[PDB]
Amino acid sequence: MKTGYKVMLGALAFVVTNVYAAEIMKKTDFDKVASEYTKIGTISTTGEMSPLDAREDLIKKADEKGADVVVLTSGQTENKIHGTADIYKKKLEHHHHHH
Repeated sequence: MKTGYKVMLGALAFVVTNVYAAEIMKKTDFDKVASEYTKIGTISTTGEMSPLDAREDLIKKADEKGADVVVLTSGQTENKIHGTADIYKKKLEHHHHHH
C-alpha cells in the first residue's frame, strides 16, 4: 500500500493524583457554581431503603465516583424512597482566582 503515515506524539506534563471531596452545596450557590461544574451523572435509590442510610450510601457513592458537589434532589422521603441525587464535578476553570 502507498506508504504515507506519520505519528506525532508528545507527552511531558502528566500528573493526575489530585482528589477532591464531595459535599452538599446550598441550592443557590450550587446553581451558580454549576456554571463552572461538570456532570458525571445522577445517582438514585431503588427498591426500599432507610432515609439516612440511603443518604449516606448515596453521599459516599457519589464521592467514590469522584464528585465535588452533591445534591439530594430526591430520596428524602423515608422508606419507600425511589429518589435521585444530582452530583457535579469541579471544572479546571472558575471565576477569577480567589476563594
